[PDB]
Amino acid sequence: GSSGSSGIQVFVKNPDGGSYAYAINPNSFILGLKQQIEDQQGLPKKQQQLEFQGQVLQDWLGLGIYGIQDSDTLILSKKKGSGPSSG
Repeated sequence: GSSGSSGIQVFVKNPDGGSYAYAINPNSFILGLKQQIEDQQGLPKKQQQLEFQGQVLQDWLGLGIYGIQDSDTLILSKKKGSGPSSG
C-alpha cells in the first residue's frame, strides 16, 4: 500500500475487471495521471480515456478545474477503433 498527506488518491477502474489506486496532486494536470497509467499498464494515452460523471477530462484541465476529489472512481475505456497510420 501507499500514502501521502499531500495529494489525492484516485481509483482507476480498468475495462478488464479491477482498479488501482494512483497518486497525483490535485493541482497537477489530468494528462499527468494518464502517463502514470501508460508507464504502469503500458497502454498508450491516446487510447486510455478516463470519463467522469459523463465528461471527458482534457489534458490542459487540472484535476481541480472539474472538481475531482479524493476517494473518487475513474472509468477506463480504450478508444474503440484503430487507424491505418501507426507511429
